[PDB]
Amino acid sequence: PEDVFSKLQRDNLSIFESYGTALMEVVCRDACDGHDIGRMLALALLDRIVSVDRQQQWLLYLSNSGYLKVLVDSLAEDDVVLRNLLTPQPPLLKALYIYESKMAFLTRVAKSSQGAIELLRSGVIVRLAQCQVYDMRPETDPHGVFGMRETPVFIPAPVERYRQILLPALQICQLILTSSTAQHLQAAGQVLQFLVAHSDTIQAILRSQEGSLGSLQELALLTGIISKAALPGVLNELDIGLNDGSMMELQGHIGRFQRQCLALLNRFGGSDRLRQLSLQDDSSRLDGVSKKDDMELAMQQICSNVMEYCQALMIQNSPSFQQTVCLFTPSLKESASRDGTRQDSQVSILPSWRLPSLGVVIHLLKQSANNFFTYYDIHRQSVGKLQNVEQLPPDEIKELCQSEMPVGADKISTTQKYGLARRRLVKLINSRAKLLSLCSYIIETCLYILWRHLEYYLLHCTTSDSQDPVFSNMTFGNRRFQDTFNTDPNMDPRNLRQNKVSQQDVDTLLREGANSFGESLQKRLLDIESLYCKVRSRHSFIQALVRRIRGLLRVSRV
Amino acid sequence: STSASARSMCRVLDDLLKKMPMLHTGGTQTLTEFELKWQHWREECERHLQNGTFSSNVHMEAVCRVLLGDEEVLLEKRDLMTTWYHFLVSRLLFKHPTVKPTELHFYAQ
Repeated sequence: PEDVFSKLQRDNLSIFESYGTALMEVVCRDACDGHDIGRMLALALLDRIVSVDRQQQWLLYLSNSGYLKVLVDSLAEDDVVLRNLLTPQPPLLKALYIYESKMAFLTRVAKSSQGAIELLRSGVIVRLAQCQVYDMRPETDPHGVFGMRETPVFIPAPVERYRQILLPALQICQLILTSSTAQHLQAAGQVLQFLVAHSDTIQAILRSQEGSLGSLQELALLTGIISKAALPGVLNELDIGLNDGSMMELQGHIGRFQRQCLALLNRFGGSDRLRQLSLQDDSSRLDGVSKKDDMELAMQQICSNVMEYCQALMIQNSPSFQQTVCLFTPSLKESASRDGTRQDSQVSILPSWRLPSLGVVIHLLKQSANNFFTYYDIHRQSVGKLQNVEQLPPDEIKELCQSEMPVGADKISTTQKYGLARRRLVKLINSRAKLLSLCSYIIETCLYILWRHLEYYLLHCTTSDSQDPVFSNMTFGNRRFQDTFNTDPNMDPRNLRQNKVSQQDVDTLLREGANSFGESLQKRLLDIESLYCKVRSRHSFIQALVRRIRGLLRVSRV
Repeated sequence: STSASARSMCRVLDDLLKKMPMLHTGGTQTLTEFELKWQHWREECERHLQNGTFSSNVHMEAVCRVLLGDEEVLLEKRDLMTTWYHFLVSRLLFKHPTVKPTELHFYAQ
């Protein structure tokens, strides 16, 4: 039976509909032209009404009356004011809260397939690509490790204000790519133009060595935009009359974003994850527990999005089974060297120009399979605590309360303590449920990519030592090129085709593949499918890929 | 249709004019993707001129030099434009198709 809240929401919507265009006009005008606080509340009201409007009447009015275009066009005026907020002594944060309310409302409109189309028609991505505030990334001063300025708790740091500006723009871009399934190429093309307009800032995010929660959220959103926007088919069907020079620059930026996204798998898909999570346990025991769960979620989301990108690149470049793009080198050695407890080898920073090894995919698969059981047990314990909250020890209720309210948890009523404890348990359950879904998706996608690379290297790769020396002499002879000139303009950029794989590399891949994908990992992967995939309608995909990979690794080449 | 000797050159010039990148007021194309296509098209025009493709017809050669934004040939065609602001817009079309509002005064002057 229809829940009482859904009945009341429908009946409330019918009352909004009875006041018609007069109410719509007042709220839309106050959202565009009102005073600072009035604009913020009118935009929050529009976010709420459009969230319940199943018939999209308010969205149709906002588009047809041009208010949606005025709200988008005013982002260029906000840019001038938002730049002034990045100064060490900002003016009043009023423009930031108006921008947040505006971007939250546009993000809400972008959740419907129709609203994403109307936002692309109003030019939202084009106006975002014109805003210079995104290029004003504050330099993180590394010398603040020497103490004694109590930063006054009331003004967010310039880096945090920059994130309050950038994260909503990235969220809209990611949402438009997710909701626009019928116009995916035009949406992807405009979002690519935004990524190219701010390409230095985007490369700075992708290169960031910081382990802060904010830098991980920037990386998680940006990798999820690149995974959806940077599709090879978007460049060939953009009938936008770009001169040949501008297409070469566009391909150049995409090829850099690609290499940098793949380099993130080496950082977050490996042993360095455990060291980044441990180096922050020492500086504050009371504020650290919530930030750890969200950092862990953001790191898993980065790995998921880069694996989604690898999957999408393999699906689109394969109209035929013989033409697989090889994203990973045929080495598994990296998976075997990282199981050892040796803490003291100096960082071989692999340069961002080397392709990751297939060993990284197997290590990520093993790690995601282990983390799945840990998240499953914590999720089950947290659900049991939520059912029995009134039976919890007062010390556990205090720990749950202090995590949502650091100041003053001792002055609140017992009823308020149980309410804070329930909220923390629900956040914990939902965060762990998302980690379980990400681990399942990473496992599925790692198995797919591993299967496709083993299929290519074991069945389709021509080795550099097969056939044969017959005829032609000619001699001579050493020396030196310095200098000089001339044009031939036929550099077709299809030259990613020369990784000379040796027969020794393939034989090592077969032997290391059988050892690294052993019966213990295969059993755990089948146990995960039995615990998780029974309840969500994808029966047998993990079992099918495990059988195919087991097939390929048992083929002795005849 | 009339000139059998000019027909090969007319086909090259028709193809250059047909392939010319145009901006559209509702395209998903970025200004950078447009600039790259426009540069590649301009290199195709320049290659045809350097190869002497039009050397038997001064008028087709002049039209190809106009497509390259040749300022001497644009000024030789002053009488067809009649105004300096038509000359400005022709220069912007063939040299600076991605011109910004902030740069207009410099090009106008």
